[PDB]
Amino acid sequence: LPPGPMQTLIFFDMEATGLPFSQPKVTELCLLAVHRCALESPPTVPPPPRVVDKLSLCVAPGKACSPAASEITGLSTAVLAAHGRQCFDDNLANLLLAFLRRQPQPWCLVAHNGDRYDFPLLQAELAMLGLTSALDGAFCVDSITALKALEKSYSLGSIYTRLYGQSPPDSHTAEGDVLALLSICQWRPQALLRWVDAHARPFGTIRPMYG
Amino acid sequence: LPPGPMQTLIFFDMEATGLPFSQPKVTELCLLAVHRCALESPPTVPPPPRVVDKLSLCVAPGKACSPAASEITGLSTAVLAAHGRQCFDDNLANLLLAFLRRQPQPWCLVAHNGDRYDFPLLQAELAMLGLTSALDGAFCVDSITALKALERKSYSLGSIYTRLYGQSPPDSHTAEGDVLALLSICQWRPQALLRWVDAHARPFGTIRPMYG
Ligand SMILES: CC(C)C[C@H](C(=O)NCc1ccc(Cl)c(Cl)c1)N1CC[C@@H](CCc2ccccc2)N2C[C@H](N)C[C@H]2C1=O
Ligand SMILES: CC(C)C[C@H](C(=O)NCc1ccc(Cl)c(Cl)c1)N1CC[C@@H](CCc2ccccc2)N2C[C@H](N)C[C@H]2C1=O
Ligand SMILES: [K+]
Ligand SMILES: [K+]
Repeated sequence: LPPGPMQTLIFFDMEATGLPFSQPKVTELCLLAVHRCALESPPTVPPPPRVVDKLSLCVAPGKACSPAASEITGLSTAVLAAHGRQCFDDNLANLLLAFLRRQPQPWCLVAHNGDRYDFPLLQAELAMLGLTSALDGAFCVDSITALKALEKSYSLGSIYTRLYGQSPPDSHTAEGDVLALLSICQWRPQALLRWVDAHARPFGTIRPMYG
Repeated sequence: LPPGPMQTLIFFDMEATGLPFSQPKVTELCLLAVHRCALESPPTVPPPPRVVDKLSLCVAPGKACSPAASEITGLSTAVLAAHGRQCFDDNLANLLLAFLRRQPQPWCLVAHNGDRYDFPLLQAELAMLGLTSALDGAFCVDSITALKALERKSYSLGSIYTRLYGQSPPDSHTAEGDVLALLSICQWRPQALLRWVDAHARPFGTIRPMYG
């Protein structure tokens, strides 16, 4: 029954129409799959590993983004429609599973403040498609829980500024935040990995944000 | 029968075990889908569009990479195995089609020197899975042919970039670094590039497999 060491860490981030109290919809997602050997056996800001699998997608949310969401993320439902983006459908979930199936198991999703935002919204989106157990293979970790354990604001920018004395590029974009998260997790890569291996939680224990 | 204007330009690049004369196998691929409005209505080097779909994957090739291929791409079959990479299989073909199905049609693949490398290698890999017609719906353009026509001299990705932005592009000879540099080059005269693509896009079914 216990999984043993996580073989892949899938660094994850999403943008939405708003915050959880508004019942948000995904507008953007980024998945960055990194094998555990890139963290246990790595070769001021560490370079990302040469071998990674990346997936960044924009999603039509079916409703307006709050004006706050648009200012911070640079996305709006109207601009997403101008770009011919499709909604969060069966093909999108099939795409996500196909990408994850290319990674050796056990898989662990890693998201900054993932337990309150990215993980329940991903669960809510899948549940709305009648696929409530689609990603139940996966494990998940909140990198805030992880980085507090390894050591005040625990925001992505604050943690980044304290370790590498600079602001990260392309902030508040799903891909930019995933790349910033990776660099933060590469600060003490063996320590971060041991914690993940011991505290990875089954994705099925994540309740959907709504519905 | 006329497809009309291309709605998406999918900037494409691949790394392989070696050059065509060795019957190579894909080791890495990058797809960057840009809606046509990003080039027809844009807002030194131009920034990439805010809204893009990107897929970058590494692939277990089934055989050794040539020492030349490893020196240039930074990839080897042993290192791909240590990172637990899967081969080009049915799941990889469904992943590519699901990614392309998120893009409005007509789709057009854009690869630098694509006719000789990227496009026949992709057809060869799809044919080896018994999926010869999998991407017949798509169109393709070789950006070397497009940029020669736009400038009408070395026409390598590096040389074009240096002639346009007076600097060398970062992460050269990685599928993503090269897709991004090509995107920058195509954003130089985006309206003229888009007008040419619309007039000379060719159906992907006209691309024969490199081998097989
Ligand atoms: C106390 C702060 C520091 C919370 C911070 C935040 O408010 N930042 C500004 C902002 C960004 C985007 C939008 Cl849209 C807005 Cl309005 C405001 N947040 C919430 C937003 C979500 C992104 C949107 C979202 C909402 C619900 C579910 C999934 C995703 N991020 C994802 C990250 N991994 C963890 C979280 C975060 O840091
Ligand atoms: C005459 C020159 C200028 C060709 C140039 C080249 O020799 N560069 C060095 C090199 C890179 C990688 C490897 Cl592996 C080696 Cl050994 C050598 N090439 C071929 C390599 C392929 C990359 C691998 C490949 C091989 C067969 C089919 C698909 C892809 N590229 C992809 C690009 N879109 C167009 C082409 C390119 O410019
Ligand atoms: K974010
Ligand atoms: K290349």
